[PDB]
Amino acid sequence: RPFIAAHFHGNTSGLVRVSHDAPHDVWYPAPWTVASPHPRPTLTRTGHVHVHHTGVYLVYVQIYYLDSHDTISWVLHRTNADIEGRETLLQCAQSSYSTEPIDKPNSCFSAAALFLKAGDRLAVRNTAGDRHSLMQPEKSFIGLVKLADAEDPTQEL
Amino acid sequence: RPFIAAHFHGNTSGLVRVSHDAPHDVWYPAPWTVASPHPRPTLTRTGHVHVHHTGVYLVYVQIYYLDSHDTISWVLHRTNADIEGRETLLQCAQSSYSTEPIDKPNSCFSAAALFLKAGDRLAVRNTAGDRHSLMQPEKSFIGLVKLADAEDPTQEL
Amino acid sequence: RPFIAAHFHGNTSGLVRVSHDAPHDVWYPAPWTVASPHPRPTLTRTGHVHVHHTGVYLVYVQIYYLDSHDTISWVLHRTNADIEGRETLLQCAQSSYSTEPIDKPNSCFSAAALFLKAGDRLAVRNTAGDRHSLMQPEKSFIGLVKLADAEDPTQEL
Repeated sequence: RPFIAAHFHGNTSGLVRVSHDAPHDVWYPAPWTVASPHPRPTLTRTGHVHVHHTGVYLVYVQIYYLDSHDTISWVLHRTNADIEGRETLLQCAQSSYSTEPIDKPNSCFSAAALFLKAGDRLAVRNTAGDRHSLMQPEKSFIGLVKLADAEDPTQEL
Repeated sequence: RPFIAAHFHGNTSGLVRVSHDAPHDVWYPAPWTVASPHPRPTLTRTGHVHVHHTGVYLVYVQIYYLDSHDTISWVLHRTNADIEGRETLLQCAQSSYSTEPIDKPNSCFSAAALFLKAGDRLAVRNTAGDRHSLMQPEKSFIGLVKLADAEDPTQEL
Repeated sequence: RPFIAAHFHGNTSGLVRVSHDAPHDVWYPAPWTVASPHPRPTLTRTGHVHVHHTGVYLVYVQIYYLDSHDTISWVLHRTNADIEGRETLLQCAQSSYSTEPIDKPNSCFSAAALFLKAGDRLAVRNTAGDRHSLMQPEKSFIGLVKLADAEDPTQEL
């Protein structure tokens, strides 16, 4: 049974400013992913995760913010040659009120079983412009594990 | 190998007020769950997840709050014809102090490998009365994936 | 197929003060883990999870803090006879500013697909001294599920 899976983590080879509408792109495959003998999702030079096999995947994302804004939030965007624009599959948010801009650490994690198609690209974007995150391997990452085969469950109208 | 798994996400077809002790009930199966050819957990009209196969499951829950209370928290309640009342399997909490009631977004995620019996019902309740959450598919959801067969690991005394 | 997996949860048989640099050690296997007929990770008397089989694991941790500090954070430490000191595999953080020390609940969850070797020990430590957490089964836990075989993906230089 092939292990169609990959883990990519932050690697600045760690504070990174992410501009409005830019995807997080300081990802790098973990060693077990680099060494994996299995067909698997891959990482593009733009920071997108490139899915090569259709199925239901467990997808998980963590962004570790070190930021002074009251609200930090990310979205997982899915693109594909067969759809116009982006689809938002997952969202995480953390928020607290402060009167002054104090930098503070907050990791925002989410995960779900998601249907993904061969040819999909996945990117993580912040929902609002200019947030700072720590791109260190234990702090920020995106990974996915194929759980089952599946036909496309949606059709056009 | 059957994929005994399901994902249900928020769908108001998105802000919902959840009354004290009421379960979150604006769930709907994701398309891959609707289309799944496999035996799987199902969703009742009360919002409970109905487990049909005994085993160890990965269970995950996210509630996306948009609320002005200082503390937001949910509990995962397990019921079954063979037990009196509810069992709390999982709990999530987020809290910060503010002097005035400012609405702010906070997603509360948790997951674990849990033993579930055929006939179990699972519901998510807030721990305190009247919190508002965003019931949109990318923001709030509950899913489970059977990982292994298992006999009942507890017995009565 | 063996289910090489275990779940350990907080059990004070629930507020616990964890001293600086001490590992969380009020863990206990969940009933399905106690009853599992499979080879699996085990729990040491020091609170470390003892890995017995090399592979890629889904590892997840939740610490439920009930604490008055502005920042709460934990790290997952990996040790092994073949490495000097500790490796940090995973980190979670939550932070908000308050002018006075008000106790408040915050669960800090993270998970990832991690390469683990037979003989590894895993411990959860707080990053800063003296935080209080609730060691109740639904609130705080550490679990892992082996997903695939894997050779050691790193070599010395």
